[PDB]
Amino acid sequence: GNTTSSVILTNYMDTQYYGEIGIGTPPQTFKVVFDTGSSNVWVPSSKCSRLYTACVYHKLFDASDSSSYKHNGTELTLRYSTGTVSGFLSQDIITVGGITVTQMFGEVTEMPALPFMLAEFDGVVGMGFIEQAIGRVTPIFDNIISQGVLKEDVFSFYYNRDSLGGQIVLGGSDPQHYEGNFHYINLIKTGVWQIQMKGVSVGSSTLLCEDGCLALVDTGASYISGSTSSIEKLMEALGAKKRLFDYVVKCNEGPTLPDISFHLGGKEYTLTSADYVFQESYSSKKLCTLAIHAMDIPPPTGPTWALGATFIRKFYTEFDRRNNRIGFALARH
Ligand SMILES: O=C(C1=C(c2ccc(CCCOc3cc(F)ccc3Br)cc2)CCNC1)N(Cc1ccccc1Cl)C1CC1
Ligand SMILES: *[C@H]1O[C@H](CO)[C@@H](O)[C@H](O)[C@H]1NC(C)=O
Repeated sequence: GNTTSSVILTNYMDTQYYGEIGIGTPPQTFKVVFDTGSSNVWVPSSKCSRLYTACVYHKLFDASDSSSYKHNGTELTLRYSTGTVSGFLSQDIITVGGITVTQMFGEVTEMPALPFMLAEFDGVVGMGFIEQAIGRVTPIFDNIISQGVLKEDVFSFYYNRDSLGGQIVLGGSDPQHYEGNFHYINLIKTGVWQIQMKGVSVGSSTLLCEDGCLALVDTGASYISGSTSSIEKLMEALGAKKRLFDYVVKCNEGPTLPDISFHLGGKEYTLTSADYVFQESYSSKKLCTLAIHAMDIPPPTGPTWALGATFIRKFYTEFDRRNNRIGFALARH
């Protein structure tokens, strides 16, 4: 085939990037994060009690309004950090840009109020592999590959600062949003969008990951994350102060913070202070949050760093299923 499909994304506060899909006949539309760090499609169910704040303010999929729905009903569960997300399996037609695919997805009937009530999007489209799919449910991109319509079996992400919030392209990349050529790194193994990282540097010197470490390239994560211990070290080197849920610096010190570099494949990928400090002020009397957090990701996938939107904003990213690799290029804004 010779198809590419693009979907325009909205940038909410540099932490959530989401675009529209349609499910059912007629289509019920949902704003969703396209997430390389998971493998299932989830939308809230019309069966979610209105006594869940995580459902009350989002769009709900109603199977009773869709002529193309096919019942399944298998329970599926995710033991998330703040509580259980559970729902049940359903099948319907899903449109993503130009593409229409028959897809099995989860209808959520309960999920914790935090963090999900603070999502400006309604659902999640996992762009990961079947190896990590709850219930081994065939992921959406697997089903699109099977249609044999895509120009290439890749998909690409542009995240803007904050005007276009971002863009996902299915079947290729959009050269309007990057400069030069991609540089590629092979997946450690098929099944996870995760690559080797060869070190993390502050200024000119390698501080961390000296012996090597893992990097999950996670389009659904807001931040760059590392293990509690790695991040403690990094923040020490930055002179950043720990809070209960983030790290901060005195706002005036923000622009003088050193570059942080991630050695991936044959290249160093450098973020300057402007790429990782939320410069909400320049005052010595105010504290500024960093777009780098600690997260201890458990096995099998962790422990690992995760390169989320903080990283992807700077580096346009292509996820290549044909060749089991990830490519980066400098984004154009
Ligand atoms: O944290 C994540 C990430 C992952 C994830 C977390 C939870 C799930 C369970 C399904 C959650 O389903 C929903 C979540 C909503 F916010 C609103 C409606 C629904 Br339905 C699936 C994936 C997997 C790994 N990659 C990031 N979020 C939540 C999130 C991310 C970024 C900002 C806010 C929030 Cl709540 C998913 C990707 C969007
Ligand atoms: C939902 O139901 C079955 C359980 O019997 C499950 O194996 C499968 O993934 C779903 N059905 C189809 C048709 O794929």
